[PDB]
Amino acid sequence: TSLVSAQRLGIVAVDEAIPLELRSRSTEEEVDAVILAVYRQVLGNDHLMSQERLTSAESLLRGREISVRDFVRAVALSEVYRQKFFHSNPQNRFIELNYKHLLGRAPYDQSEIAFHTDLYHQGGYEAEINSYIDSVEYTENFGDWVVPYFRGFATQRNQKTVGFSRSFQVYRGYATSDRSGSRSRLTRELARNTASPVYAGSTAESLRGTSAGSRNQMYRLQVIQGAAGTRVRRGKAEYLVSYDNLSAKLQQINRQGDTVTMISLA
Amino acid sequence: MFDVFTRVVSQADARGEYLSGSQLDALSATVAEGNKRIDSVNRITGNASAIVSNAARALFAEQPQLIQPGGNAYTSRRMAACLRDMEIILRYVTYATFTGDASVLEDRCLNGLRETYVALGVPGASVAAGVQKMKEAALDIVNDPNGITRGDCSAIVAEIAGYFDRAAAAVA
Amino acid sequence: MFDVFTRVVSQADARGEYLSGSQLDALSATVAEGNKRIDSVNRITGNASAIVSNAARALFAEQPQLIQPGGNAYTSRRMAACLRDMEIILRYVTYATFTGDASVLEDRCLNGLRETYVALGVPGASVAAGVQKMKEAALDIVNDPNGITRGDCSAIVAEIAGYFDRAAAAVA
Amino acid sequence: MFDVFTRVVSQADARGEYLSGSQLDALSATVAEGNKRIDSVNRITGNASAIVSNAARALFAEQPQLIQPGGNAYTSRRMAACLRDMEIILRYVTYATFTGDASVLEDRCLNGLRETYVALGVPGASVAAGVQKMKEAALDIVNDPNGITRGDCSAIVAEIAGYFDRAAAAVA
Amino acid sequence: MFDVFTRVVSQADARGEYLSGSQLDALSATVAEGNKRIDSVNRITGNASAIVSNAARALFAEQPQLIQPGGNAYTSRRMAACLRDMEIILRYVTYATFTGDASVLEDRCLNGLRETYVALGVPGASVAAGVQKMKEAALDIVNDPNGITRGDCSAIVAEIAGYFDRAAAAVA
Amino acid sequence: MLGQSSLVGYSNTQAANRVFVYEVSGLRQTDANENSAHDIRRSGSVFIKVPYARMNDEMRRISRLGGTIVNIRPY
Amino acid sequence: MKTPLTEAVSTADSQGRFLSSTELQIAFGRLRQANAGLQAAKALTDNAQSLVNGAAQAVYNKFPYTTQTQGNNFAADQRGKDKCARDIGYYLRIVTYCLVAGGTGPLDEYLIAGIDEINRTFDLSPSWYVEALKYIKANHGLSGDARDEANSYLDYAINALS
Amino acid sequence: MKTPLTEAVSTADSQGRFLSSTELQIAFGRLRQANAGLQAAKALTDNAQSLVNGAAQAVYNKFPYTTQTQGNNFAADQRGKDKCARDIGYYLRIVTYCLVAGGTGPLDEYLIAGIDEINRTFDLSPSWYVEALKYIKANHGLSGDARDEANSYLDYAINALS
Amino acid sequence: MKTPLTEAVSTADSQGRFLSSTELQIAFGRLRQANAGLQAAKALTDNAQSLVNGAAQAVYNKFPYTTQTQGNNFAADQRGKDKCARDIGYYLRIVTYCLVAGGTGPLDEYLIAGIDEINRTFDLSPSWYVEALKYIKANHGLSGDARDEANSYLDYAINALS
Ligand SMILES: *[C@@H](C)[C@H]1/C(=C/c2[nH]c(/C=C3N=C(/C=C4\NC(=O)C(CC)=C4C)C(C)=C\3CCC(=O)O)c(CCC(=O)O)c2C)NC(=O)[C@@H]1C
Ligand SMILES: *[C@H](C)[C@H]1/C(=C/c2[nH]c(/C=C3N=C(/C=C4\NC(=O)C(CC)=C4C)C(C)=C\3CCC(=O)O)c(CCC(=O)O)c2C)NC(=O)[C@@H]1C
Ligand SMILES: *[C@H](C)[C@H]1/C(=C/c2[nH]c(/C=C3N=C(/C=C4\NC(=O)C(CC)=C4C)C(C)=C\3CCC(=O)O)c(CCC(=O)O)c2C)NC(=O)[C@@H]1C
Ligand SMILES: *[C@H](C)[C@H]1/C(=C/c2[nH]c(/C=C3N=C(/C=C4\NC(=O)C(CC)=C4C)C(C)=C\3CCC(=O)O)c(CCC(=O)O)c2C)NC(=O)[C@@H]1C
Ligand SMILES: *[C@H](C)[C@H]1/C(=C/c2[nH]c(/C=C3N=C(/C=C4\NC(=O)C(CC)=C4C)C(C)=C\3CCC(=O)O)c(CCC(=O)O)c2C)NC(=O)[C@@H]1C
Ligand SMILES: *[C@H](C)[C@H]1/C(=C/c2[nH]c(/C=C3N=C(/C=C4\NC(=O)C(CC)=C4C)C(C)=C\3CCC(=O)O)c(CCC(=O)O)c2C)NC(=O)[C@@H]1C
Ligand SMILES: *[C@H](C)[C@H]1/C(=C/c2[nH]c(/C=C3N=C(/C=C4\NC(=O)C(CC)=C4C)C(C)=C\3CCC(=O)O)c(CCC(=O)O)c2C)NC(=O)[C@@H]1C
Ligand SMILES: *[C@H](C)[C@H]1/C(=C/c2[nH]c(/C=C3N=C(/C=C4\NC(=O)C(CC)=C4C)C(C)=C\3CCC(=O)O)c(CCC(=O)O)c2C)NC(=O)[C@@H]1C
Ligand SMILES: *[C@H](C)[C@H]1/C(=C/c2[nH]c(/C=C3N=C(/C=C4\NC(=O)C(CC)=C4C)C(C)=C\3CCC(=O)O)c(CCC(=O)O)c2C)NC(=O)[C@@H]1C
Ligand SMILES: *[C@H](C)[C@H]1/C(=C/c2[nH]c(/C=C3N=C(/C=C4\NC(=O)C(CC)=C4C)C(C)=C\3CCC(=O)O)c(CCC(=O)O)c2C)NC(=O)[C@@H]1C
Ligand SMILES: *[C@H](C)[C@H]1/C(=C/c2[nH]c(/C=C3N=C(/C=C4\NC(=O)C(CC)=C4C)C(C)=C\3CCC(=O)O)c(CCC(=O)O)c2C)NC(=O)[C@@H]1C
Ligand SMILES: *[C@H](C)[C@H]1/C(=C/c2[nH]c(/C=C3N=C(/C=C4\NC(=O)C(CC)=C4C)C(C)=C\3CCC(=O)O)c(CCC(=O)O)c2C)NC(=O)[C@@H]1C
Repeated sequence: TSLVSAQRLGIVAVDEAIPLELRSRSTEEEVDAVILAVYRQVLGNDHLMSQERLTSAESLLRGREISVRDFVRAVALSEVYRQKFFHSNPQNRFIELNYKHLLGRAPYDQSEIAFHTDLYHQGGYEAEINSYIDSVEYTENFGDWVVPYFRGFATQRNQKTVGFSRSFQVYRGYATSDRSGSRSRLTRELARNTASPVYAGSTAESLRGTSAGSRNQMYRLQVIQGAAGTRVRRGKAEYLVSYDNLSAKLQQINRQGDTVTMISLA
Repeated sequence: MFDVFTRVVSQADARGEYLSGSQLDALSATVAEGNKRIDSVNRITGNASAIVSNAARALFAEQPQLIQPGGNAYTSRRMAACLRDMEIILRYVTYATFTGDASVLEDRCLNGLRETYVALGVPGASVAAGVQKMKEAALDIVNDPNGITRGDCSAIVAEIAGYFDRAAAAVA
Repeated sequence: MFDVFTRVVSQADARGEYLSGSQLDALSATVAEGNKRIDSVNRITGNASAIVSNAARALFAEQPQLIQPGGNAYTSRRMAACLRDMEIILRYVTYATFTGDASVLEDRCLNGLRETYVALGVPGASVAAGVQKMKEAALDIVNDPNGITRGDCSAIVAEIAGYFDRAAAAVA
Repeated sequence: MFDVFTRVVSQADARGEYLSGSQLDALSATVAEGNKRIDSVNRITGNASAIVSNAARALFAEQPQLIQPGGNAYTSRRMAACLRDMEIILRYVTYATFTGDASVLEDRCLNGLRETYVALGVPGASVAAGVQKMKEAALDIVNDPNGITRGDCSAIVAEIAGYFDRAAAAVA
Repeated sequence: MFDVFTRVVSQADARGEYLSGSQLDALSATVAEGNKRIDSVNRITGNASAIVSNAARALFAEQPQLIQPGGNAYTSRRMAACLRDMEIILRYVTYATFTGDASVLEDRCLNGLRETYVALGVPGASVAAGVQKMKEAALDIVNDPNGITRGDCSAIVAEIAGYFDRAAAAVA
Repeated sequence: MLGQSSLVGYSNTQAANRVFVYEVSGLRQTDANENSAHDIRRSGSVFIKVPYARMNDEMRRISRLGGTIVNIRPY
Repeated sequence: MKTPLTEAVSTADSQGRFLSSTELQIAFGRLRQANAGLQAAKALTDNAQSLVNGAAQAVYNKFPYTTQTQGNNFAADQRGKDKCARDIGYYLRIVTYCLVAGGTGPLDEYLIAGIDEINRTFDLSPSWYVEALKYIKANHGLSGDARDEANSYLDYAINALS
Repeated sequence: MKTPLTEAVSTADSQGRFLSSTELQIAFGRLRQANAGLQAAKALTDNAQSLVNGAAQAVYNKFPYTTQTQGNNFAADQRGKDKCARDIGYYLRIVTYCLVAGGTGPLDEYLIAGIDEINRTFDLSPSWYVEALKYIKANHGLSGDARDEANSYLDYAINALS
Repeated sequence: MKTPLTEAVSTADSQGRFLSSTELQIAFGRLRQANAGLQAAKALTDNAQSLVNGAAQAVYNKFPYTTQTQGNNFAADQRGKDKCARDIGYYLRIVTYCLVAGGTGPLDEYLIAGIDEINRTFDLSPSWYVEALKYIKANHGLSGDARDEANSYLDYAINALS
């Protein structure tokens, strides 16, 4: 996005990122950069140990035996990708990680969760992974030679608006990674076809003045509430409380049976 | 909120200019329509309980899954909440008719209602169906030619229908 | 890709030897010529749209069969692709002038271009004629004496002409 | 891809000419024959499974070496691939019938199919035999006079036969 | 991929016949040699780095032109690639020994290696010599009677020698 | 000519353990790839190594993009 | 090219599906529109020269500076007038193609795609072509479905230009 | 290679852009540094043999065990000393290449990439070459811009080794 | 946005590398250019109003129709003239920003990206702004490196417009 929203949302680096294309007759440093970019983006910005590198796959990329898309497929199908994204993750978290790593976006619909779940159940992890890489979306966005990059913060054709908001649920910052078993943040949002407020970068913080407590810290409690007291006017509720009253807010939320969806520092 | 006069006033103040002759004449036309507007508000208010109860009965007859055990209108608390929601929609529609502007209905009743219904599992489409039933009953009440000074109420009926359709769209 | 320094560096590493004094002195004369190289690059870049559009206009005035219906430059998509190709060739020629080596022009632009144009039915001879027109415009823009520190720029002009003829030979 | 209309359009654009009166009248006769074309497409897609299954069974009956162990149609995976190809050829023939042009069939189904079968060891001659069995079954289905407004459908049947022979000649 | 069992399974399925008594007895004899095969695989794996490094050092001791500047093994990246390739060939030889069948080594490492090395300018003869040195080191290490149950490992050593021959003949 | 090790995946099946070389020509700007973020660099003969299990997808892609499959070679 | 028949087949093919009743309804709509589209094209091509000349004259009248300003992009001389008449004829012919085909496919394939780089590169203002297309709208004399479809194509070109 | 002109062209080409004032400033910085780099390379070349022998001797002094421990990776015999001197000459020659090219491109291309697999495989300690490069940086005797560039390349190699 | 320092850092970061002598040479080129760029920005700022007014008048002179044809996109009335002067001032101010920043980054971020569909939607002819930029080129009265850099930005805008 433009700078004025970019600094607020903490997505400046994504906006200024330039797609990396492996051209013909590329030098050694260009193949090195492509391999590094693929490892960074497909493995979700983990510190990749040299013992986890795909030496044969990157040799085939180096000798121009395979394309960038093929190397991306090899990294995605590799046991390293399985270990850190599949074997200890729920299926819905796993496929949103696949959407982030392979297509550079957040899931748009619950039907996309129904797809890749049935696809896994029929054809295994390999068929499920190949669905993303062989998709029309991957072809039109990246082709055979462009390293996949995150696209959820930019307006795409055939995109739902919610994706942009949901993008902030799968991209938590430039210095973040998809390393830690974890549950998807988008489960209820996808199932009920909703959107959640974006609290990313500096958007989550709120004014304090003298209303914050001793340590000048406010907390935002996003809860789902119903009538169990006073009249409830909305199903969604947001409470801004100081640290000193946080426990009290939690307990009164708890004794009314309201479910806490998110708690963040504001 | 706004009424019919203050909406035009707020637009003029943002533009920082006096209301033109055309805007003053349009508000005069609204003033001429005012007696029929009060009539429509009074007729809907006078038949509010019947409108809500009849629409709810029709809705539950055509959507039995609402009242079957496990349905979102099953149990007494949820049935009371459903009847309360129908009454609230009707009341804020009457508010919008009275003011001549849709701000009260939107700001105080419709805004956030869809997310409330989705968050608690209330089927918004069924609420929309109940709103259409209340719409048809209320418009029959307003257009009743018995016991009233005969005149053309098509404009106010269309405005009320628009408020009802805004409610039915907002819920689903 | 290589530049002017890395070309001799790669040759020396393959031979396994330190650059000789003569090679270092030649790279010093290149450093001395670097200011005129930057001026040539800047002048071609600043008139790139004019060069491409005027050369294209000349290439369609004579050789009108390109823009006749059924011709390869007919329809907006193909015409835009042709203009883009001329701009791409000019841009890579500026890249080669900037680096002082033609490796960028060969590896990134001219590699497979003849096979491409053959597989599309693009008349590569006409592309070569357009490249010659861009060459003549670019050379007379580079050799413009006004608004610049006077000096002999014959060597850099010969290098730019060599890059342009190299592109024209590749497409022909 | 081209339909019956866009094919003439593309030829006219290549020539820089408006469609002549004769071409417009020919495309008018084509529109006049559109109901029969739609009904033939519907008849084939309504009996697609029977066409594919009967053609495959007849093919294995007269070419038992396909289904013997070691044959290309042996094992469940290869049999499913064989039936899948049968169905794909039938579907793209229906596409060609629907559009009125063979562009979809040549560009999306027969593009590289012969050397696909060559590189896999698939006996493309037997594929052509199966395609002829589909052809006779589908032409009998299209020409069935029961339960339909009677008329002469010889032209559309000849076009469908031409699409089938196209596919069979491509795979042979 | 094939192992010693699935290979004969594939021939029998192609012929559509059950495995005869002779084939089952041969497989039983293979099973009786399984402990020796596992020992050979383990010994090569436990000495893989030593085998590759000693063979590479000997391969550069003779044939010095590989490591002189301009040679194929010169520069760190190409030396690392050479070492990597020797280790990869040894790893696939161990895979072939483990499975009892040469399919993994042929399909994943050997087939197409001579053409890749020719199109890179890699000397096939020198890498074949390196494969021979890895052969001799690995065969000495496997045929080490210390610290293991005594027996006749001639058959497994012959199989390993055949795999090493395959990779030397396929790479040259 | 390499690649088989990484192209075939992990089906392990004999049917998937085959790769093929596609020769494609005439990859131009069509209405099908109007919104392609990347640009076509070559329209002449390009060679794509496709495993068996993806041969259905790739040729469709080729057939969708106007590319002409001129030859397919066993690897 | 985008047309009801080709679009229906492409949608069915992307899903790997046979042509269902939905595709048949698409073909039925194409048949319902095709005759009127063909007569629209026939009427436009019979009066093509006068329409193109009048559109060029209208562009010259609304933008008189194109008649007297010296420049490669202007119609001051005969060469510029021929280029302008040729461009307007291209627009009219491709619109007739769209009427024949039943979709904006010929316009997208032949004219719309890349027209921005052409108008910018050769310094041709799209407002001139907008006025030419408006003249064609106001003087094609079509009625009914032929008018509706022809004007849909002409406004498609205008919206693409503006 | 990682040189300023090639990097400038690479980043401009990755965006499909003509060279702008940013790339021209990159070339100006390259021109400002290039002559100093050329005299740095000449001085290193003229004193290459003595620098290589002194660095090898310095390694033998700091690590005396390499002088008298038997093994292929050690310089106990004449062959080990020849290999060590050849390696140090490689380091110095590629540093001169970096000075000529104006970037760490030659070091990355020829020496840095894959050096640690080599050192692990042939059981060669990178500390030997680090102290040798330290000797080169201490005794090459350059000044100013030439010294700063040469020290940057030697420190780049040292940091890669450690 | 595109400046020598930020792109050097972004290219180095995408490669996971420290800043090497290449990026240092980039900074040296930026320092060599920066004083001239700053004094060009000062000279353009002081004479900004005269340059903007003269550029608007030059556009009106070469395109007289813009001064008497009624319409939202023209400058026949005071509102159009105010919009036109504001646009030309936007161009001049962003060019001064580019001179300060040392690259076309301000032009790309603020003006160049999305200028074409703006010019298209509001029916604004890019040739008008090209003539304004040509007047600014001919009347800024700069010399040496300041002129060269400023003209590079002005004709970068011209090339983007044409
Ligand atoms: C459409 C809404 C129907 C309709 C309305 C209508 N009403 C009037 C006029 C009047 N109605 C009132 C109302 C009230 N007087 C009271 O004391 C109260 C209770 C507090 C109410 C609600 C009044 C005062 C008038 C004016 C005097 C009169 O009765 O005539 C009209 C006449 C026009 C006017 O606007 O004054 C009309 C048309 N008529 C229909 O036919 C619709 C079914
Ligand atoms: C114009 C009336 C107002 C305005 C608009 C504005 N919007 C954005 C950015 C985005 N707009 C969207 C919306 C969509 N994208 C889609 O694909 C769809 C359809 C499914 C919608 C509705 C999105 C997602 C973005 C962000 C991503 C992107 O910009 O591509 C901006 C830019 C904000 C920035 O800082 O860059 C603007 C300016 N702004 C106003 O002031 C008007 C009132
Ligand atoms: C060392 C001083 C302390 C420490 C560190 C530690 N960090 C991680 C994991 C990660 N570190 C990062 C940080 C970055 N990655 C980037 O790309 C950027 C640049 C913008 C930054 C700053 C990330 C994202 C991770 C996530 C995991 C990953 O592998 O990348 C770990 C690993 C934790 C684990 O393995 O579970 C550790 C150990 N730990 C200490 O005890 C020191 C105080
Ligand atoms: C060492 C004994 C000889 C030698 C080797 C050498 N090889 C290459 C380059 C490649 N080697 C391969 C082979 C494979 N890669 C794999 O993943 C597998 C398993 C499927 C194999 C068999 C490939 C593909 C390449 C190219 C890619 C790459 O360079 O890594 C080189 C480098 C060649 C170059 O850099 O141009 C070298 C040096 N060289 C000798 O002199 C020895 C005889
Ligand atoms: C009846 C047609 C449908 C139905 C209704 C239903 N609604 C709720 C719960 C709530 N309804 C609201 C709405 C409002 N409250 C307000 O104060 C306002 C006006 C300012 C509105 C519009 C809210 C906020 C809730 C939640 C709090 C509450 O429970 O009162 C329920 C209860 C759901 C539950 O299980 O808690 C129900 C049953 N249900 C149907 O099935 C009908 C289609
Ligand atoms: C113009 C002077 C002549 C002309 C040109 C023309 N070219 C194409 C199509 C392509 N041109 C290229 C070339 C490149 N693309 C790049 O990215 C680069 C760098 C590697 C180059 C050199 C390519 C690949 C194509 C095809 C794909 C694409 O268009 O992007 C066309 C279009 C052909 C068609 O049928 O679409 C045309 C018209 N034609 C003439 O008549 C002039 C003589
Ligand atoms: C059946 C009548 C005959 C037969 C068929 C057979 N075909 C294959 C394999 C493939 N067939 C195709 C063709 C297509 N795939 C598509 O998606 C389309 C439309 C674009 C077509 C036309 C392809 C590409 C393959 C290979 C890829 C794949 O199967 O997924 C086989 C399998 C061959 C094998 O050994 O694996 C078979 C058996 N075989 C006969 O014997 C019959 C005469
Ligand atoms: C030709 C091979 C056979 C044949 C065809 C035939 N059909 C018609 C006319 C019509 N057929 C239809 C078709 C459909 N109506 C639907 O609702 C659907 C399902 C979505 C379909 C497929 C229609 C609409 C017509 C026109 C109305 C009518 O029923 O008459 C004709 C008559 C001529 C014409 O083209 O209209 C003919 C000849 N008749 C045969 O004998 C062949 C076996
Ligand atoms: C007429 C409305 C105004 C006008 C016309 C004019 N046009 C050009 C040049 C070109 N026009 C086109 C347009 C097309 N060619 C196509 O293939 C199609 C799509 C099928 C279109 C719409 C093109 C491509 C050019 C440039 C190449 C060529 O000359 O053919 C000129 C000449 C401009 C120049 O620089 O030579 C002119 C004069 N100008 C006016 O003043 C009229 C108001
Ligand atoms: C000297 C500081 C110490 C030392 C050196 C020593 N090195 C080797 C062997 C090799 N050195 C290299 C290094 C390179 N080759 C290149 O092409 C480049 C880049 C241009 C470099 C840096 C390599 C690859 C080898 C192994 C292959 C070869 O023999 O050339 C040895 C011999 C190791 C062996 O097993 O024979 C030695 C002795 N030894 C000392 O004791 C010094 C302290
Ligand atoms: C002056 C050369 C000619 C002219 C000008 C004119 N421009 C507009 C309208 C707009 N100008 C812009 C441009 C920008 N906005 C920005 O933020 C920047 C980047 C920093 C630029 C370059 C825009 C966006 C508009 C439209 C919105 C707005 O009005 O501000 C108009 C008015 C058009 C309208 O319909 O309102 C005019 C008159 N007119 C002439 O005749 C001159 C030859
Ligand atoms: C050669 C084709 C033509 C020519 C060129 C020429 N230029 C110089 C000297 C300089 N040119 C520059 C360039 C720039 N300074 C900037 O700020 C910008 C934008 C980034 C540019 C492009 C500089 C810095 C110099 C040095 C100082 C000076 O102003 O002179 C020369 C002189 C010799 C030299 O190599 O420096 C020459 C010859 N002169 C002609 O007559 C040709 C037409």
